[PDB]
Amino acid sequence: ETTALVCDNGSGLVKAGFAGDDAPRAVFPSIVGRPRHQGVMVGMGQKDSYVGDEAQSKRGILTLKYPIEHGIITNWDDMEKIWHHTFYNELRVAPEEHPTLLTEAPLNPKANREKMTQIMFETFNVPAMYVAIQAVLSLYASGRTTGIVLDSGDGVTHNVPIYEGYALPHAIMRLDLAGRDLTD
Amino acid sequence: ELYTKYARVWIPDPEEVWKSAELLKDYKPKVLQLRLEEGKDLEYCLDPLPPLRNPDILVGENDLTALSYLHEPAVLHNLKVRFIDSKLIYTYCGIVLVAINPYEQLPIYGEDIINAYSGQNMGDMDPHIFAVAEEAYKQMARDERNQSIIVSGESGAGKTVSAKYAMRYFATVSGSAANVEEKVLASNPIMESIGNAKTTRNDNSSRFGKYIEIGFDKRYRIIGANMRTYLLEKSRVVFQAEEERNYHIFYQLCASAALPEFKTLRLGNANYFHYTKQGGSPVIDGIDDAKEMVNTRQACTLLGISDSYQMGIFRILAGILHLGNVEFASRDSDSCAIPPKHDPLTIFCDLMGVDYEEMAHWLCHRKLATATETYIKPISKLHAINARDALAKHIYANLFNWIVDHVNKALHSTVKQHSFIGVLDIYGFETFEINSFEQFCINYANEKLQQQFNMHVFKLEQEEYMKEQIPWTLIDFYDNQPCINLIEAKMGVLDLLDEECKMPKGSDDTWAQKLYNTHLNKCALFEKPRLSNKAFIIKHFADKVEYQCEGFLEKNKDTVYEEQIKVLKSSKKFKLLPELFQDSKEHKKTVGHQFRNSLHLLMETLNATTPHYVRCIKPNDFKFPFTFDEKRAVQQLRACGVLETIRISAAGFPSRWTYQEFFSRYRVLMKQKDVLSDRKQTCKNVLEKLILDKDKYQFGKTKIFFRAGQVAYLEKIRADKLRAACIRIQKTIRGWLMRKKYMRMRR
Ligand SMILES: [Mg+2]
Repeated sequence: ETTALVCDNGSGLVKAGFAGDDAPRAVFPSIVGRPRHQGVMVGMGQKDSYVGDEAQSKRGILTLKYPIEHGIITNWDDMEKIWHHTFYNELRVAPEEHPTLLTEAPLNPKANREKMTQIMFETFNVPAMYVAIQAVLSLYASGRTTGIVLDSGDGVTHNVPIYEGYALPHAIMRLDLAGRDLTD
Repeated sequence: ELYTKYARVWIPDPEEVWKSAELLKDYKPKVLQLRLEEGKDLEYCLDPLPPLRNPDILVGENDLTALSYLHEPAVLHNLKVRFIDSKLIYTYCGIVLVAINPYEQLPIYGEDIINAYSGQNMGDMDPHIFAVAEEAYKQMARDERNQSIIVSGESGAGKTVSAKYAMRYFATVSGSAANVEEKVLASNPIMESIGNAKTTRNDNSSRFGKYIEIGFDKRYRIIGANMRTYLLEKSRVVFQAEEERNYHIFYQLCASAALPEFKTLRLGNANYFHYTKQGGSPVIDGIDDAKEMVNTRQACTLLGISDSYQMGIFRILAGILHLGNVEFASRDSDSCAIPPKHDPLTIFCDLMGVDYEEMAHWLCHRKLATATETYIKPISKLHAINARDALAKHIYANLFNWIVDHVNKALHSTVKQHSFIGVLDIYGFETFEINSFEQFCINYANEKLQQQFNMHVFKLEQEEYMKEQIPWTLIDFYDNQPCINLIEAKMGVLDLLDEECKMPKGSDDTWAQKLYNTHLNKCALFEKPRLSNKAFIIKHFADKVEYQCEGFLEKNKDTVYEEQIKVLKSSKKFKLLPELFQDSKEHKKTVGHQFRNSLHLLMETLNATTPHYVRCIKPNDFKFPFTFDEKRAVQQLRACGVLETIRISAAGFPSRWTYQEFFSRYRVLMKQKDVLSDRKQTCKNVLEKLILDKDKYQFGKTKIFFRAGQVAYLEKIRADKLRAACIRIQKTIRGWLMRKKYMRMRR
């Protein structure tokens, strides 16, 4: 079979790899750097902007933007660069070949999924796509069917109660405390 | 209708599956008057007909397709008569050869008979295993394409004797000196010791497919065999149902615990170990495991496995046994520990030459690693037991593949193999009182093989029809692909089992619920047992079989935690254990997915080849020479697919007659006006009068083709004409003779 990609955009980190692996092939910060100084040398091989481990390496020269904050994608031209880097450079796989699975915090704006979908079909030309609630996946990971899950990354924190695989939407709590506000 | 006076009929009977009867008064469109052998009338009733019987000339013929009525009691009668009264143990059905195991030695295997078959064509002779071997041996020479003989049945039926003689035939007609026969025969005790089991219903059942490739050079001198094995039932190593055993080698080893060299193995009795006590049946009556051991070691030494490797093998099997006793204590719902100074693990580490603290750590934990970072995570007592038993199944499967590679090294020859003839020995279709994942796998393999057989027969029939210039559209093709798609395809019964192995808190109950949800009303072949929610029924090729869901999931599961392999590979005490694991998803694959792949390797081996088929049947459960229990034999014939094969053949034109022999037989019905000089036109005329529906026969270039039943019809109407003529003549002679006695009395 063609295995599907799993790409947990999260915030602050991108976690990506193939379905059925036990840990991701790709873990790099979801960060885009642009150079702010005047470049002085000539013939240097200057490059417009850097994604991920590059922007981390050269960070002293750069301005670093996170395109996702509080689990909302706020700049699509950055984000599409991050996906492009994920598929082509880091996984080294053409996404037109096989499906992709994406993860999102609950209760965030409705248009975020529509834009993610539109970009995945139009530009990346993925054959099929799905988006899945992160806190549901944390139960699949911890081997349970009944849980309440405190899932807290960069950007967003939320609680989702799940009983025997029935989610209880009225009880879903979302909170905007996160690693970035502990950092600030 | 032609249920007439003195029509014979078969009637079903509890004690012998069918009894002969004779229809005592004509049928006319509710109840039949039947004369029985036991009593002159006992009466039989017809429901909202009895199977009619073939005429006496046809019964006893060399080929069951020569019969005009094709059905269970006529087949059973022909095999019974040929076996009991003529002591012919070999019979033909279509392409298949049926071998009825006599439990007695016979002169028929002599070298003069080997010469008598050499160079013949297939139909020229009464059937014999040498005639299949010869057909293969000629086709291998006539064409590049390779050949297989496939032998199917229960293991008791004597497939090994068939393969033995097929090799003796190949050796003799090749004129070869070489020495393959002795080595292949001397391999059997080890392959039976490792690969062979005692089931609920048979002792020394074989639980894998063994393929012996007899290699030939460009001149058809023999070159020495390559052995392959497929379909090994790995799950038996760790689980047994009531009064089963696992592979005999464990009981042979435990029986040998007194021998001096096995002192250090610290063995117990065979019920001391968790991987052998579960069946509750340590002793087979009539076998000394303690002595089969010695025959195994002799077979090893004849294949030249050194004494060092033999003690390595038995050291590893004592390893597996002591491993199985290791008993985890749950610390917590999400953690476990091995108790302090646990004795089975101590003896296992002493055997395998590993640090106790590393094995004790890695059995209870597993390692995750991303490229940047790695985490050591504890695992539940359930997962710890599944891991231990997956490691034991992996050590066993590797040891098996290693012993088979040393067999191959002893059997190979340096000459470049130009071509080969394969002998595949495999189990038949299997069905028990209690029915389980082992049988589900066996029945899936037998579905695949029966599909291949139907492919082959259909192809050779399209060839024969184009030989006889008959339109192909008349032969219908019967296809079991809707049943294979029920099992192997996506959302199939295997796919939902692998999907249940990894869904959280999966269980045999919720697997069964997924089965019902997916298939219950959607498929013609899947059914639910009326009174249960924990079983399902597959309408297999040979029969409906009810499988019970309890404990598939625990049998289905393999995952070997790679760090346990990486501990064992580090051993430095003895040579064999590092040797075993020389060459991942392979560790991740479940048992069912491994089996599915091994079966794909088997089918892609046989599809490269031209099949020839044998069937072995066991006539009686008690090994009486030349006795034939109808109740057993019917079951064996169903299990071998012979009956559904015959049912498929009866749909076609089974009965094929040469124009001149037809004319010889039926000139009695033919007016001396009407026989022409032209036989083909003569027969076309006669038959088109005698049987008004033209759909019952076809006029091939060389043969008449009849549907099932019509040759019996022609024989009946011939007999009726001959009887009316005889009555008229003989009554006239009676009246003449008594008229002369009147003239004597007047004188
Ligand atoms: Mg996250």
